[PDB]
Amino acid sequence: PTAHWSFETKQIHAGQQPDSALPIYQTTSNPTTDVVEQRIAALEGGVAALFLSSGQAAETFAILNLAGAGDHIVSSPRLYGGTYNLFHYSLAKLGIEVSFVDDPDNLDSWQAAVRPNTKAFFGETISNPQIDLLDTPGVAEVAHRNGIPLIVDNTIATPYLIRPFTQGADIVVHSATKYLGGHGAAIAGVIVDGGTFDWTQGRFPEFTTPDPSYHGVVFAELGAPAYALKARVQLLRDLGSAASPFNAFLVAQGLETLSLRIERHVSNAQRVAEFLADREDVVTVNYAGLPGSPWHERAKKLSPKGTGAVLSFELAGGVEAGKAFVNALKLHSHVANIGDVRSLVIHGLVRLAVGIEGIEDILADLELGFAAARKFS
Amino acid sequence: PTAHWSFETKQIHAGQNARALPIYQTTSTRLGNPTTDVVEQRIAALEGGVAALFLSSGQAAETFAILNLAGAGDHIVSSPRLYGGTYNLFHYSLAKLGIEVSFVDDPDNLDSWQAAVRPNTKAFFGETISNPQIDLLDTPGVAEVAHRNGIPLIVDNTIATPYLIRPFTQGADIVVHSATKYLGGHGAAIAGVIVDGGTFDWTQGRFPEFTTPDPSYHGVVFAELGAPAYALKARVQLLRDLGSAASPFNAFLVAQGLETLSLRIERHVSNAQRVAEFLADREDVVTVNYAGLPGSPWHERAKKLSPKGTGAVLSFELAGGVEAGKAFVNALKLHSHVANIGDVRSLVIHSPGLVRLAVGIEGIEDILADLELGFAAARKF
Amino acid sequence: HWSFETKQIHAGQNARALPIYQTTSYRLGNPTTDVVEQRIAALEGGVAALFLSSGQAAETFAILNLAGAGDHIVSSPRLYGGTYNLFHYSLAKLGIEVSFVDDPDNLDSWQAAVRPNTKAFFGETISNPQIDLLDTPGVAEVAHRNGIPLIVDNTIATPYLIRPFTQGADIVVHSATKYLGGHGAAIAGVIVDGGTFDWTQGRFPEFTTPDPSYHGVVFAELGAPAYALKARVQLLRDLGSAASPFNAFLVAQGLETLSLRIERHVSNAQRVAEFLADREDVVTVNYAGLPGSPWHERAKKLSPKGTGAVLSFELAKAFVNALKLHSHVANIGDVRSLVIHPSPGLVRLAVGIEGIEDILADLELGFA
Amino acid sequence: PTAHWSFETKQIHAGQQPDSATLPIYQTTSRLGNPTTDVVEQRIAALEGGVAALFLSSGQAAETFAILNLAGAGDHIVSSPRLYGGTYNLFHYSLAKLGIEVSFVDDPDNLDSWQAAVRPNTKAFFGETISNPQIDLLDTPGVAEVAHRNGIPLIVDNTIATPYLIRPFTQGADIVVHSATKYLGGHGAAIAGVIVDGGTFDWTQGRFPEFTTPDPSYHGVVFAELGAPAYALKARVQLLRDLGSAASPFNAFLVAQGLETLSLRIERHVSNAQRVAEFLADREDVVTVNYAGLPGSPWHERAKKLSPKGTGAVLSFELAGGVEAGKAFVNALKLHSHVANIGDVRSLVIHSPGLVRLAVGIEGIEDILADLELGFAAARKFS
Repeated sequence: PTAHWSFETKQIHAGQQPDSALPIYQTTSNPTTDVVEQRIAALEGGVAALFLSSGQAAETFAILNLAGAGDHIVSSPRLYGGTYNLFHYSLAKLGIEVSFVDDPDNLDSWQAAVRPNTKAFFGETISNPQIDLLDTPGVAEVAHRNGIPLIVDNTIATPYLIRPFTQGADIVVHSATKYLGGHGAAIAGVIVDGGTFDWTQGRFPEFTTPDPSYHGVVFAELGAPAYALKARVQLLRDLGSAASPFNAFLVAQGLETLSLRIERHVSNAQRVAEFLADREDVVTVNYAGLPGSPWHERAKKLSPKGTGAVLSFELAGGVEAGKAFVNALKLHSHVANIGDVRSLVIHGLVRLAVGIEGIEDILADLELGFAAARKFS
Repeated sequence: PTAHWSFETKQIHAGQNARALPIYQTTSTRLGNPTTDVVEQRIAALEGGVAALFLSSGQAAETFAILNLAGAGDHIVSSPRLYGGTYNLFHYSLAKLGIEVSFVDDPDNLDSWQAAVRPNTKAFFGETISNPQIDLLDTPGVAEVAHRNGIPLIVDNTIATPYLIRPFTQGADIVVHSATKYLGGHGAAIAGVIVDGGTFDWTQGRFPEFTTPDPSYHGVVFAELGAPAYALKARVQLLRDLGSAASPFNAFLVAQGLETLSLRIERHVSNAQRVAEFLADREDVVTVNYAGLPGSPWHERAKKLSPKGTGAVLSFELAGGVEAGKAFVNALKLHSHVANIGDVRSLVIHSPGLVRLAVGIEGIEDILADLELGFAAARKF
Repeated sequence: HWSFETKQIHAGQNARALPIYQTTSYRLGNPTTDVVEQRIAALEGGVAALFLSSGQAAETFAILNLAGAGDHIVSSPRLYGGTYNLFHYSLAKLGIEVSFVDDPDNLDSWQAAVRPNTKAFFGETISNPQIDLLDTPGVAEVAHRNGIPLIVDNTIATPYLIRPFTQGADIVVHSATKYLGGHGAAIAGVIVDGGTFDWTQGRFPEFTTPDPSYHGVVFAELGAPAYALKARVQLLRDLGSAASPFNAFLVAQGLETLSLRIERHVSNAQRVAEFLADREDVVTVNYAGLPGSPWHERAKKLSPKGTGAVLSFELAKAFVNALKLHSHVANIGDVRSLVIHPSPGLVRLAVGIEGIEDILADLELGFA
Repeated sequence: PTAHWSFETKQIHAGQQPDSATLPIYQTTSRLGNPTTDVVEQRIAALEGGVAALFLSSGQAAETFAILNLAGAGDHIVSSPRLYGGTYNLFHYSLAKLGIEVSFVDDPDNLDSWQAAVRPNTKAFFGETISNPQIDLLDTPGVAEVAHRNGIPLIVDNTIATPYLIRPFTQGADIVVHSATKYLGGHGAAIAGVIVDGGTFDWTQGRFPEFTTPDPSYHGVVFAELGAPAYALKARVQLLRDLGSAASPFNAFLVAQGLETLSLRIERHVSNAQRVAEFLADREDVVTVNYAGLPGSPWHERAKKLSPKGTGAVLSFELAGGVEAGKAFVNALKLHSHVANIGDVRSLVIHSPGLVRLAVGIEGIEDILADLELGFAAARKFS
């Protein structure tokens, strides 16, 4: 019907009421949330999505939907600190062991980490501060040949740059707090089900055994959105990481301009990267969009429109130069979250999430940081 | 400082040129929020606790209350008189996480609680008033068994509210509410809250997570933080990792409900009492469950633990089983079939002739007139 | 059929909370705001209501729906300061002359102020800081025998205490900012049409002439809610004092406990009034609920359940500075008690729903 | 300090707390102002380069307050006849009842007509920078020059252009009005109006005694003595105080959020609208297209001078088959909304004989064009 719509059309209209041509159902007796779920699914080309209280809860649910006590996960070591803390501390206490591969670019390393109780592979499509790209097709190929699904976090790339289901991923997670909502005004997470994975190959008896908690349903018999439905009826029901309808409303409102924002974030980031790479007082820049990045060729293949809005770089003067540089910035925020419209310092490496301000104001602000770092030759 | 205020004053001012609460609708600590902080402090003040943690839902509050103490290989002892959502959490989702929840046969038998104690038991759990039984938990008695084994007692105080029972004064260590219900009061904001009594010694030996430097959080030893150790641990570990965060807008809405809590519970309770009496006096009603009725086995317990009343939920049995009850609920014109317990709106839900009501704050005579419609309809069966 | 209590939750409404139609799509009605209007109309017993950006806009619309340049209004001098400013300054600029009777208790003064171009009488059912009660039946019969409608502001009394349509008023105005919303969280006004006035008697050709701005409609031929409908399709359309659906939602939330809050505000205020009257260091107390008030007997007739929650008293700057619980900034009609020291020893209170003993404790700190 | 910032920086940062580096909703009635609303006022004023702004309940209220701040009973306004129907209704019906006479010039491009309508009681000139359905541009410098030589201020409504395309204070306007409901908020989610004071007009020349006489309603203040923002301050302390057209803080929050992407949205609205215009102009079954961005428009040269980045997102056109063709065309559209407001991100039909009026959204251009083809297939039965 509307599958052929462009991205731009979808970010406004996908999931809308069939007679629209968005009321906040702030009730505990959800239609507001369902629209935002349908819209995000449509942007990723997934079959269904589940909107939740935060990105942390989305990562939690993505894992817990498959794994419990005595189960195992294989993860890239290149992780957001909040995901690492979840995997390494709180999940370990629930009897889920998360192993990290030595080098996520080494496909043999993923294979070697596979164990009989492994329930998923996990990685981030673009990680920070490295600004690598995951080899989603190659990692997915290893997972699938073992009967294991691949979960990826696509927060930094967004669906505008990468639709990982087209690359082999089975489950996509976003911190909607960040780019999807875009305005720093609503904490939210979302899990998107690709509907690409066969749940009946052996490792997932919870998908093939009648669930006495829910009318004896066998989730795999629900077809493509099995995983998403199971997460809603078991995890959301029991663990209760529900999204406020008001937050759903706000994220839907931010989604209406997603492509426009990402286009500007990305062109600003590319320019900041290039600016930095050309300076004598910068030792190195990490940004896949630069010709010299080790992941630039991969970016041309997997993410041709750009490599997100986050970058990092090292100053010649080391740790003290880095501190002096960041503490001198006036326009860059020190309190904003990645994925806001605002430029910010992410809390000798300096880490920036580049905003949609005027590029000349952004570069003038960075010159303040360079002036401050100058005392630390 | 202001611990001496009345409940009425606290519900408006506790935690606070007094005025309405602004909404910090912002994701820029990310582990606190000025709007939510105030609601936490207020709910803590109303229960007489030392700290509280406000969350996405009541379900998440139950979840966090258990997970803050128990992980894979651990054990919990619960009353079998449980809200369906808590039952499912305990029996399905926690089991998956390696946590065994054992239910006592009869929660009024204190020896049964003792007998269920195991070396890996990490808490006792019960609801101060359960539904549809409308019993009261023997909070003092159950607490005493828990404490003599070095175990804390967690209670859900949702139906009673802090206006009727402050369980910390009866031996509970941790209190959970679905703030979705009575606390917010208007059916407008899904939310949960955990309140820490600060009355339990975490160093007796079952809780090495409280006595061991935490590598995730600067080597802090939670027990050394004193009275609010449990609340702080839950925030810095569980909310941090698991992310059952509340929207600041939902906290604002709950605050707005809190401002009238005691007024609303007073009328919910006076109405519910009258509905119960009304029902107990009818010949086409087989039995009524409600602790405020003299005939209830928990009536005397209510006089000691909850003298102002026994909440606003009740149930009762009709002569004709399922079929009389189906047409009873189908005839009501004022009672909602979709509103949540703890809304201002009366609601109805269908022993096979068992009808369950959460009595609202509508005019009593309108409520009773509406029920007569139900009786008439059921009398075709 | 339904009691006030059931109406404040269900009037206008598988009952559940009101959704928020936060949207500018199609435009001069909104489903969230519609419910709050019907609800408030049900509580006052009117035929229709119109919910607006503020009480000031409600006063403004209530006059401008009837009067334009070259017209006249007769008003009580016992007015809220914002209404006085509107009447005396802004409306004068628009060529509307507002005249104030010397004594609003003097029914013959009302009669004497009538002019050929007079388009309404106005008064407040309970005024502040005097805490009189308007003689609504008596002012209304003076108005009506001259072919003129009575507009009253019922903000302080609320519909829980007085339903002025029962006493001869034709239009009622509230600052829903105050007691209706109840929580200091939503600026709003409302006009309620009693549907009790014949608009065709001669002073109102705007009601008996086809409106070329609106399909030649003759507003009087719409029957009972002619006034409310006219205000919506002309004034709201053109002047644009619209309420946010979010503010309507917040006021609906407050309405759900209105009777409960007013009951408590009024027993607290009644007790605070009585407290204050018993004290040798207090010269006088204004509160119609006190047996000594000149308006006490009128209160028994027109407001038997009590006389609002606002009061004032004269002392023999220090008193307020000592208060720790009373807010200096909360608006009248918030849950929070409010104090003001503007007689040169006059103190003004809006008594909240805090515990009465804490309120009186806080006042005792005042007396020091 | 932050004047040199680009438009893009300002739409995010102008008016922010000075320590925001190291937007709460003050939904409190504790009272002619609010920090949430003040941020949105300062940000809009910065985008226009004005000295102050006043944010209000709706665009209708902003038009109302912009006139009533200057005119009461027995006063006069000169207006362009090219007006939004909501403004015309206000001017012609409600303000007329308040004793305010609004005259319309026959042709707003004839500067001598503006002069000829000036009366001793004239308090303002009014026009829209781009009107709809004509999609002309007001001759803001020439109209301003006439106003000013008579000691009269020029009020313009800059809603359709937005501050991204035109800053009318740079072209002689003194007061700017927006329906913030539309493009400023951008998401069809908050009704609002705003009045922006240019700080560019001398109020002491003779026609404005309300600005040079002590006001007993407000401490004997002489508004002109407050300097540049006299007009905005007077509107706040008199009209907002008395007439009460206040904005909900929640609405201000929502508009502030939409402002964060203003330039980006307007860029895409405008390049979409230019493509739709060219597409229509090239069709045999379209008789004419009104859009200033087209070379054929009588206002295209004026656009090149006054609005070089483009001419808004609204257009109109006439179909060959007249009125039935136009109705068939609009009724067949599936993606265009029939209920959204101008200035939403959504494409919509806005409600000569066969005239179709569109506000072009930021959807994918190919999808917008395919939807219009539904309309052309429907119109085919009316040649």
